[PDB]
Amino acid sequence: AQYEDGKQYTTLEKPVAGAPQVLEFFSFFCPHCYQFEEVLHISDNVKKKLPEGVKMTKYHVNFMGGDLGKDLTQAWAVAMALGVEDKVTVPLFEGVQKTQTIRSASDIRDVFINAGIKGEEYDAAWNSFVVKSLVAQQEKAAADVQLRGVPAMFVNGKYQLNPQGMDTSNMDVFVQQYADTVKYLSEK
Repeated sequence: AQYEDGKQYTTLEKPVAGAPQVLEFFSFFCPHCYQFEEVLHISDNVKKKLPEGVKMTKYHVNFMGGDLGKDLTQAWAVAMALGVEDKVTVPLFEGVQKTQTIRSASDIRDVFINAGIKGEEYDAAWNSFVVKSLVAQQEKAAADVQLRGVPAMFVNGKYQLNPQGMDTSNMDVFVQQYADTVKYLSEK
Protein backbone atom coordinates (compact mmCIF):
# COMPACT_ATOMS: atom_id res chain seq x y z
CA ALA A 1 0.00 0.00 0.00
CA GLN A 2 1.05 3.66 -0.07
CA TYR A 3 0.55 4.04 3.64
CA GLU A 4 1.95 1.08 5.60
CA ASP A 5 2.08 0.27 9.27
CA GLY A 6 5.68 0.58 10.45
CA LYS A 7 6.42 3.14 7.72
CA GLN A 8 4.71 6.56 7.97
CA TYR A 9 3.12 5.43 11.19
CA THR A 10 3.15 2.61 13.71
CA THR A 11 0.22 1.00 15.44
CA LEU A 12 -0.18 0.88 19.21
CA GLU A 13 -0.57 -2.74 20.31
CA LYS A 14 -2.40 -1.34 23.31
CA PRO A 15 -5.01 1.14 21.99
CA VAL A 16 -6.10 4.02 24.22
CA ALA A 17 -9.88 4.37 24.58
CA GLY A 18 -11.46 7.85 24.73
CA ALA A 19 -8.19 9.51 23.67
CA PRO A 20 -8.23 12.93 21.94
CA GLN A 21 -8.61 12.70 18.18
CA VAL A 22 -5.26 14.30 17.35
CA LEU A 23 -2.87 14.26 20.31
CA GLU A 24 0.56 15.88 20.17
CA PHE A 25 3.34 15.75 22.81
CA PHE A 26 6.27 18.10 23.06
CA SER A 27 8.87 19.61 25.39
CA PHE A 28 10.34 23.11 25.34
CA PHE A 29 13.67 21.27 25.82
CA CYS A 30 13.09 19.22 22.69
CA PRO A 31 15.21 20.30 19.70
CA HIS A 32 13.03 18.66 17.02
CA CYS A 33 10.03 20.20 18.80
CA TYR A 34 11.60 23.64 18.29
CA GLN A 35 11.94 22.88 14.58
CA PHE A 36 8.36 21.49 14.49
CA GLU A 37 7.04 24.71 15.95
CA GLU A 38 9.30 27.46 14.50
CA VAL A 39 10.46 26.16 11.13
CA LEU A 40 7.88 23.55 10.08
CA HIS A 41 4.66 24.73 11.77
CA ILE A 42 3.52 21.06 11.94
CA SER A 43 0.52 21.63 14.21
CA ASP A 44 -0.72 24.31 11.94
CA ASN A 45 -0.32 22.48 8.67
CA VAL A 46 -1.99 19.42 10.15
CA LYS A 47 -4.97 21.54 11.24
CA LYS A 48 -5.25 22.91 7.70
CA LYS A 49 -5.81 19.38 6.36
CA LEU A 50 -7.85 17.77 9.13
CA PRO A 51 -11.55 17.25 8.37
CA GLU A 52 -13.76 19.60 10.26
CA GLY A 53 -15.30 18.47 13.50
CA VAL A 54 -11.85 17.30 14.65
CA LYS A 55 -10.24 18.71 17.78
CA MET A 56 -6.52 19.14 18.20
CA THR A 57 -4.70 18.64 21.50
CA LYS A 58 -1.12 19.51 22.47
CA TYR A 59 0.57 18.52 25.74
CA HIS A 60 3.93 19.17 27.43
CA VAL A 61 6.00 16.35 29.00
CA ASN A 62 8.12 16.06 32.14
CA PHE A 63 10.87 13.69 31.09
CA MET A 64 13.19 16.37 29.71
CA GLY A 65 14.95 19.10 31.69
CA GLY A 66 14.27 17.71 35.14
CA ASP A 67 12.85 20.24 37.58
CA LEU A 68 12.39 22.92 34.94
CA GLY A 69 10.70 20.37 32.69
CA LYS A 70 8.01 19.92 35.33
CA ASP A 71 7.71 23.69 35.80
CA LEU A 72 7.26 23.97 32.05
CA THR A 73 4.43 21.40 32.13
CA GLN A 74 2.67 23.40 34.84
CA ALA A 75 3.23 26.61 32.78
CA TRP A 76 1.75 24.95 29.73
CA ALA A 77 -1.27 24.04 31.89
CA VAL A 78 -1.48 27.75 32.75
CA ALA A 79 -1.20 28.65 29.09
CA MET A 80 -4.03 26.19 28.25
CA ALA A 81 -6.27 27.37 31.10
CA LEU A 82 -5.91 31.02 30.05
CA GLY A 83 -5.93 30.29 26.33
CA VAL A 84 -2.63 32.03 25.70
CA GLU A 85 -0.75 29.16 24.00
CA ASP A 86 -0.15 31.21 20.89
CA LYS A 87 1.43 34.05 22.83
CA VAL A 88 3.91 32.10 24.92
CA THR A 89 4.93 29.16 22.73
CA VAL A 90 7.55 31.00 20.74
CA PRO A 91 9.22 32.98 23.63
CA LEU A 92 9.26 29.78 25.73
CA PHE A 93 11.05 27.82 22.99
CA GLU A 94 13.52 30.61 22.41
CA GLY A 95 14.06 31.28 26.12
CA VAL A 96 14.91 27.62 26.72
CA GLN A 97 16.88 26.76 23.54
CA LYS A 98 18.00 29.94 21.77
CA THR A 99 18.79 32.65 24.32
CA GLN A 100 18.94 30.39 27.36
CA THR A 101 17.36 32.97 29.60
CA ILE A 102 14.94 30.53 31.16
CA ARG A 103 16.49 28.89 34.22
CA SER A 104 13.81 29.00 36.86
CA ALA A 105 10.06 29.18 37.34
CA SER A 106 10.43 32.94 37.73
CA ASP A 107 11.95 33.29 34.27
CA ILE A 108 9.08 31.26 32.80
CA ARG A 109 6.69 33.65 34.56
CA ASP A 110 8.53 36.67 33.02
CA VAL A 111 7.69 35.31 29.53
CA PHE A 112 3.97 35.39 30.36
CA ILE A 113 4.26 38.89 31.92
CA ASN A 114 5.99 40.20 28.83
CA ALA A 115 3.30 38.60 26.66
CA GLY A 116 0.86 40.67 28.69
CA ILE A 117 -0.74 38.20 31.10
CA LYS A 118 -1.12 39.93 34.46
CA GLY A 119 0.97 38.92 37.46
CA GLU A 120 -2.10 38.31 39.58
CA GLU A 121 -3.72 36.41 36.73
CA TYR A 122 -0.67 34.20 36.21
CA ASP A 123 0.00 33.47 39.88
CA ALA A 124 -3.66 32.61 40.51
CA ALA A 125 -3.77 30.25 37.50
CA TRP A 126 -0.39 28.76 38.47
CA ASN A 127 -1.73 27.90 41.91
CA SER A 128 -5.23 26.84 40.87
CA PHE A 129 -6.68 23.31 41.17
CA VAL A 130 -7.96 23.70 37.61
CA VAL A 131 -4.27 23.86 36.61
CA LYS A 132 -3.45 20.89 38.85
CA SER A 133 -5.98 18.73 37.00
CA LEU A 134 -4.73 20.07 33.66
CA VAL A 135 -1.20 18.95 34.70
CA ALA A 136 -2.76 15.61 35.71
CA GLN A 137 -4.33 15.25 32.24
CA GLN A 138 -1.02 15.90 30.47
CA GLU A 139 0.75 13.33 32.54
CA LYS A 140 -2.05 10.77 32.18
CA ALA A 141 -2.16 11.01 28.37
CA ALA A 142 1.61 10.53 28.20
CA ALA A 143 1.31 7.63 30.62
CA ASP A 144 -1.48 6.06 28.53
CA VAL A 145 0.73 5.77 25.42
CA GLN A 146 4.19 4.59 26.62
CA LEU A 147 5.65 7.93 25.85
CA ARG A 148 9.46 8.12 26.02
CA GLY A 149 10.05 10.42 23.07
CA VAL A 150 8.99 13.76 21.68
CA PRO A 151 7.87 15.20 19.36
CA ALA A 152 5.05 12.67 19.08
CA MET A 153 1.64 12.62 17.53
CA PHE A 154 -1.10 10.05 18.12
CA VAL A 155 -4.32 9.79 16.12
CA ASN A 156 -7.47 8.36 17.79
CA GLY A 157 -5.48 6.65 20.48
CA LYS A 158 -4.43 4.01 18.01
CA TYR A 159 -1.82 5.37 15.57
CA GLN A 160 1.53 7.06 16.13
CA LEU A 161 3.19 9.25 13.49
CA ASN A 162 6.56 8.03 12.35
CA PRO A 163 8.50 10.96 10.81
CA GLN A 164 11.77 8.96 10.48
CA GLY A 165 10.01 7.14 7.63
CA MET A 166 9.33 10.25 5.46
CA ASP A 167 11.71 12.20 3.15
CA THR A 168 13.56 15.11 4.81
CA SER A 169 15.40 16.37 1.78
CA ASN A 170 12.79 19.12 1.52
CA MET A 171 11.11 20.68 4.55
CA ASP A 172 7.88 21.64 2.73
CA VAL A 173 7.49 18.13 1.36
CA PHE A 174 8.16 16.60 4.78
CA VAL A 175 5.38 18.66 6.42
CA GLN A 176 2.81 17.87 3.69
CA GLN A 177 3.57 14.17 3.93
CA TYR A 178 3.25 14.46 7.68
CA ALA A 179 -0.10 16.25 7.49
CA ASP A 180 -1.50 13.98 4.75
CA THR A 181 -0.55 11.03 6.90
CA VAL A 182 -2.52 12.47 9.81
CA LYS A 183 -5.52 13.03 7.52
CA TYR A 184 -5.31 9.45 6.20
CA LEU A 185 -5.06 8.05 9.73
CA SER A 186 -7.93 10.32 10.74
CA GLU A 187 -10.17 8.84 8.04
CA LYS A 188 -9.15 5.29 8.90
